[PDB]
Amino acid sequence: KEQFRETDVAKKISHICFGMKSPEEMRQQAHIQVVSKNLYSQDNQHAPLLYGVLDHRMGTSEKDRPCETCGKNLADCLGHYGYIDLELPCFHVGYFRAVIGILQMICKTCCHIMLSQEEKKQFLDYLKRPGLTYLQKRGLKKKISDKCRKKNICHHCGAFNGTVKKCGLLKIIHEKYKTNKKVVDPIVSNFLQSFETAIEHNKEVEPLLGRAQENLNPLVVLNLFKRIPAEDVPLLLMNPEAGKPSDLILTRLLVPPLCIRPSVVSDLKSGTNEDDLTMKLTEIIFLNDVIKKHRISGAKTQMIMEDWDFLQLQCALYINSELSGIPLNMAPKKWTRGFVQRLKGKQGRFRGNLSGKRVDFSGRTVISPDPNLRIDEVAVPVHVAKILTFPEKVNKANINFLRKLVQNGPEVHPGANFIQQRHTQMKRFLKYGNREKMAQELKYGDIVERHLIDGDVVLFNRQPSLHKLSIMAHLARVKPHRTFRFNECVCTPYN
Amino acid sequence: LPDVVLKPPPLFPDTDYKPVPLKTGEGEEYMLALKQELRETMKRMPYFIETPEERQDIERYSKRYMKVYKEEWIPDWRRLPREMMP
Amino acid sequence: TQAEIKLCSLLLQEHFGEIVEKIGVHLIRTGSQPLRVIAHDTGTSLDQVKKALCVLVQHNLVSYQVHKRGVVEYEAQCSRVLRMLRYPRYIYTTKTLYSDTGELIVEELLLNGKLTMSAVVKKVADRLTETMEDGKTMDYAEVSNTFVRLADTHFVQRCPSVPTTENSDPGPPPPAPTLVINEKDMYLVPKLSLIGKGKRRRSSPIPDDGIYWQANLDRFHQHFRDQAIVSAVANRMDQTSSEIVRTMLRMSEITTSSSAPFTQPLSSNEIFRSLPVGYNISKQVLDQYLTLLADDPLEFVGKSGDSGGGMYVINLHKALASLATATLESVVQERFGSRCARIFRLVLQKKHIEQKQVEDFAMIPAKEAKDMLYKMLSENFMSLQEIPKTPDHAPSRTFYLYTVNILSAARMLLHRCYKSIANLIERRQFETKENKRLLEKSQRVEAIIASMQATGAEEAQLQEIEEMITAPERQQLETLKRNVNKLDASEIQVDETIFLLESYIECTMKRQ
Amino acid sequence: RSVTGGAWYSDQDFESEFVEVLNQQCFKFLQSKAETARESKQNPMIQRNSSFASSHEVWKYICELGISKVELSMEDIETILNTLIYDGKVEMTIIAAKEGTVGSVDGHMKLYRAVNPIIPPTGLVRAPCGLCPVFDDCHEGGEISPSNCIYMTEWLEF
Amino acid sequence: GVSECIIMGIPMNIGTGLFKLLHKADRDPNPPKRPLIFD
Amino acid sequence: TEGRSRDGGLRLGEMERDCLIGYGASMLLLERLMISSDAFEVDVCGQCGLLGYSGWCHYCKSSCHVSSLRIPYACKLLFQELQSMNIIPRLKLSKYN
RNA sequence: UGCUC
DNA sequence: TTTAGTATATGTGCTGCCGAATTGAGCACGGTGTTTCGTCCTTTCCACAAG
DNA sequence: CTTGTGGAAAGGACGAAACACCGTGCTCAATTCGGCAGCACATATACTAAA
Ligand SMILES: Nc1nc2c(ncn2[C@@H]2O[C@H](COP(=O)(O)OP(=O)(O)OP(=O)(O)O)[C@@H](O)[C@H]2O)c(=O)[nH]1
Ligand SMILES: Nc1ncnc2c1ncn2[C@@H]1O[C@H](COP(=O)(O)OP(=O)(O)OP(=O)(O)O)C[C@H]1O
Ligand code: SF4
Ligand SMILES: [Zn+2]
Ligand SMILES: [Zn+2]
Ligand SMILES: [Zn+2]
Repeated sequence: KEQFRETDVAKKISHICFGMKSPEEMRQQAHIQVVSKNLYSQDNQHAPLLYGVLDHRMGTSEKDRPCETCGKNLADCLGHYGYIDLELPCFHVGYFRAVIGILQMICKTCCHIMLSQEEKKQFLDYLKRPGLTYLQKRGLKKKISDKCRKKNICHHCGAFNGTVKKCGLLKIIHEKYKTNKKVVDPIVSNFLQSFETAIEHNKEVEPLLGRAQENLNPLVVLNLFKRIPAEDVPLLLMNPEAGKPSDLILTRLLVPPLCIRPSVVSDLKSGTNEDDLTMKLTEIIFLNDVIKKHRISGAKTQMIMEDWDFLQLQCALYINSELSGIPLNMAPKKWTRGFVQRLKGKQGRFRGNLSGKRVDFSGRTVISPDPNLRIDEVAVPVHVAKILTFPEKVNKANINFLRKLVQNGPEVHPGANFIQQRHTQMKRFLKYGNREKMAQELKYGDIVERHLIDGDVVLFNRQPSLHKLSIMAHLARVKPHRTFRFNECVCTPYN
Repeated sequence: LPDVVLKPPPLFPDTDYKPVPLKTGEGEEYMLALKQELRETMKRMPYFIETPEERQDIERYSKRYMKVYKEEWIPDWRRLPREMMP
Repeated sequence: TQAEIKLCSLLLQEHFGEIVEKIGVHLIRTGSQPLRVIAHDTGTSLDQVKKALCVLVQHNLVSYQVHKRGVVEYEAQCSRVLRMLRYPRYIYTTKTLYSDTGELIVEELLLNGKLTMSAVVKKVADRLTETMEDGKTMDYAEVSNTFVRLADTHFVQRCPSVPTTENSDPGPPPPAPTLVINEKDMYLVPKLSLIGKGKRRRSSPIPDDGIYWQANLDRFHQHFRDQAIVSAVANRMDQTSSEIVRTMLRMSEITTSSSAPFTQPLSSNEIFRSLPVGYNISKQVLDQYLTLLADDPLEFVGKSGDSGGGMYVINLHKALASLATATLESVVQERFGSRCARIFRLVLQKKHIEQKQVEDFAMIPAKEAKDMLYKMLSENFMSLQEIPKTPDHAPSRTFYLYTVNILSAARMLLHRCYKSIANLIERRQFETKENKRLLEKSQRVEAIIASMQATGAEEAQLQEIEEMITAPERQQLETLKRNVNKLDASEIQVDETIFLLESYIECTMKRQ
Repeated sequence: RSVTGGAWYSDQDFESEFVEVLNQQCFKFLQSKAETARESKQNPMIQRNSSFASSHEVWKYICELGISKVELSMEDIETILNTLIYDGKVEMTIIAAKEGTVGSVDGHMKLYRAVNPIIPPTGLVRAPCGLCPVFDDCHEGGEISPSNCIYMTEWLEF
Repeated sequence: GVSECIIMGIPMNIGTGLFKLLHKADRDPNPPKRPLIFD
Repeated sequence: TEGRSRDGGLRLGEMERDCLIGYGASMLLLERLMISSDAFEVDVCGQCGLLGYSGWCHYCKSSCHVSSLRIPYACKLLFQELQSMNIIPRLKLSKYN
């Protein structure tokens, strides 16, 4: 007849497992594909385009236009992500250092880690110990990277592995064909002589034949990471369940919901205020479209690589808008807010919205002396007392007091402002309707937002806090004036 | 400038090149038949260990009639270490 | 190696089961680990872990090694799990080169992994007694003859033999016997005088105990390489050169190992006297063939000496490189057309070349050659040199040269083949699962006939089988059958390309 | 000829059909020559020498055909044969010859012969997975899955 | 830690949240079990 | 909001949080920074650890392992932004007992 | 930016 | 064969070009918002020739 | 003094391109301070050569 399913469980988060998502997981998580670079339609309504940026299927940012995925308003909409496909892969600025580290760890020919069987067994035994901490993991990573950089030849395939370093910005160079002062090897000689046709057709290749090392573009790096044996992934100190080496090179971009990208419709002019992330995503889509157009029309390789580097730089700015190796000709004109900038800083999420955040049911007022009050008592004005309300639950003890408070109404100081019934959570304003009928129908368990009366514990603080005594819980006493008064003997703690 | 696209590209874009047909001959067909025979015969082999069924509802007189019987190979414990003896 | 792990998981699930394929994938992903930690990480009972390890080491898929404190660590061989897919090709080649007796011998060796000569010959006799009828019995004499003939040809090899416990450290038994390999008795068959006759499945102390045999996959790989080189040289020049190189490789098989840049040089006189008499060929004709093969721009053979008349040597690494280049150009042609293949061969012959030079040497109009070049770049078929004028590496002041790296391209193509076979196996399993209801229906309606075939077999049960609703579903059954057949054929044929790429990647490494 | 004109360019328009016809005719001629050399079976060296075709010979042959009105020089046919070589269908060899009916290169002569490919099409191309353009986005559980693949569906239906 | 407890919106382990409180309800641990007649 | 002209509320800065920690009032700090400021109820999937909506996980296309959870809205915004940065926080829920 | 403390 | 010289080989040790931090808040306000450079379409108004 | 058929111009959308007309072009560093990566470069160890 009816199936047993639990309504709600008191679930408590145990721990947060950080990791990475592969392009397939990004596609699976996303709901729609954003391919249109424009924001609104051509009509005068300026409605958001479909399958484009600012689409309402990825959440909502306006109180009037609800979400298309879930039929809820802005207050109840959590938001949905989208996935944008890139024509050419790009290095992840966040994991770029990790990419370089991995490339230095593994071979560039067979994709195996530069470690002997004995060293592999030693590291596996040292890592299998329980209670491995973050510091120990980083130390083991450092040691393994050092011991891998010590070697220069591969024990699995025998291919030579030179130094891998960073050149320019978001470009990696592997010195495979390094200059050998002693007797040169056959491989480097073959590589140098293979430029016969290039020198014949372009003499400028011969003087610049040197310094011609391997350039590990995102394509080759991704192809190498896709063929890394899973046995060596643990040796890279990267959790296999968290992510894979192929996930460091991003091929899809996760456009966030509209809850993170608030849009203000400024009807006073022919424009709207949008965040920087929207413009960055629009520019990325435009660059992808331009790259596709040049590929179809058969453009030159120089401008193709220029567009690829520009796309990489724009993606890096979208991730971290404050870099140092940005060329001057490629330097941004204005300043944009990236995710890194929104996270770090004094106004960031950690310091501005998690560690310290603004709250309601609070006030700020000037102070004045009043020695006629106890040290544990503080004076509150009637005006502020009528605004800061306290939710008292109707019980068998204070039933008549709450009845009288409701009968008084929001006008008289001793009273309440709103009533929340026990059965239904629909609040009722006491300024309208017959307050006597509401007082006569006060059931046990209801919530009454009573005014701040005498005896209520209230926190009193001075914004500049040096020690814990700068904020103390006192007993509130209502007074007809408009200032917070307290015993002057308590001035020394607050300073 | 590149034109704007209203709908996303198809999930499976069409290609004008088709896969080359498979090689034909008695050898390929014989290899296919032998691979099918191996698939059919290697599942019933004792080496193919199946998931041990559990949570029997009840015991019945027909148990002895429906009891699955199959010969079990005896591993050579001389070559195998001692940690794998039952 | 995620695609490799997926393929190994699929093969172990389709061949052995579920509780064992998990242990196999865990061993392949984590490598060597003791038994207790494996059982802890897997999350299953200890007896199941023991059974999985035993059934895996029986097929020579995993090995056990001793370490400090006498602990035993089990390491899986992903290469062997990949070669497992080549069993049909092994059976086909051993049936082509030998009789059905050797076919059944190799089949039993591959299905059981490790067995003694007596057991395998008994099984072969029991299975062949069903092939023939009329009371004819199968004797062990011819079976042992075929077994020793396969042995002396290095097709079947004795497994590592446990050393004698009494002579080697008599006393406390170690946790592991530490099996060692001996090259003296590697291909020496035991003298078994006992004979017998196979039974016809009526259903109504060991002299060779401890001597286990297995299939030498290295010999099969060498034979496949030889056949591929022979087919290539036959398609290139003629079948006469193919026969010549086949004879040369047959002569070189014994006097060479499985990995060497060059084989032992042969002289013209020995190749002439060893060639089959079926060809009316003289000494001067053989000399002309050898000297024109030595001048081939592909370098299949080489002179490498003048003593003893015509002294020549075969280039194996160069032949494998040529075969890999052929495979790569063929896949490029079949994936992007003939013009893209032309551009690919152009940029391959010319070690370094630019867009304008490619357009000048290929005679392909603009807006099309660059498109194919960028398409190949997006698929990792080639890498750019990007010789910079200044260390800034700015695109506007640098040259971009196209260059095809055969090693990286071959590795990428091998990964693509692995993932393709994985997807084909997944599709076959999906088609089998989604239609398992009709499969069981057909099995039941056909077992209605398979039962009481002769005893109490009335004719009134033949006109009611097709009366059911299975008749219109026979079309779907045939569609599923042909789809599975084609998928299996494709999986088997991709194995040839996988073997070519694996041999090319193996013969180019030093393992220093 | 480099900055303007050319035997292939006609009114600033590349003639793809012209080069295609040239390639087809040259390949047919070389294949017929190789077939005649194989059928002669007089001697392997003589067979290879007869299957060989010099640039001047094929050039005079094309001139005798007269497919187009524009005059085709010897180097033009040489470039056509080089493009054919890049197609993996013919083979060229440089032999030493002081002077003869060609007299193009000093002491060297290029001989072209039709040669069969090294190996037939591989097994990877015979599967839809090897020729898939969205092969990168393949995944077990997702929108693009081998179970609900359209390429393999049409390939098995065919 | 405390910072993560504050971020995730859960009571920190330090302070009043180090221990747990139990209710002194009228109960009977391990109540009598009804006997099984058929088994 | 921030300003009085904008009808903004007071800010419990980092120093106020430090004072409340020094006092040890865990429930008061929770009520201030979680309940009365940015309280919200999200839906988390116990299988993949991602955030769902209306008791449904679009990632796994299931709703049996989805459970409600109280959280500050700023923390959910941080999780979403990190998921946008490819830094996926996987939440492994469990019973409060 | 100006301030308030 | 052995002591002395040459080379390599890595280690280690001193710089110099990077990236990151710099009190808590409260309160007012004035600015300005992405655009803009050139081309085309449309609409309007007025140089003369006409009543 | 009213009028009109045809003409010019001015204003407002609109699309190619990239917020600077041309291609230049500067200054200052805001103060530590803990990483680092290069180079360099040193010293000794090992191996080859002369006696
Ligand atoms: N009148 C006024 N001037 C300001 C304000 N904020 C900044 N300024 C002026 O602008 C300069 C500093 O700019 P910032 O405060 O960094 O501007 P911003 O915070 O980047 O701008 P938003 O990110 O849009 O808030 C100072 O010299 C101030 O004089 C403000 O709220 N009102
Ligand atoms: N930048 C600030 N940070 C923290 N508190 C501040 C700041 N500016 C002012 N205050 C508050 O004001 C008080 C400073 O007053 P104080 O310096 O002690 O007297 P004063 O301003 O020197 O007066 P006299 O000049 O001595 O008459 C203490 C502090 O709580
Ligand atoms: S869509 Fe199907 S046929 Fe195509 S690559 Fe993916 S699994 Fe293979
Ligand atoms: Zn929504
Ligand atoms: Zn290697
Ligand atoms: Zn889920």
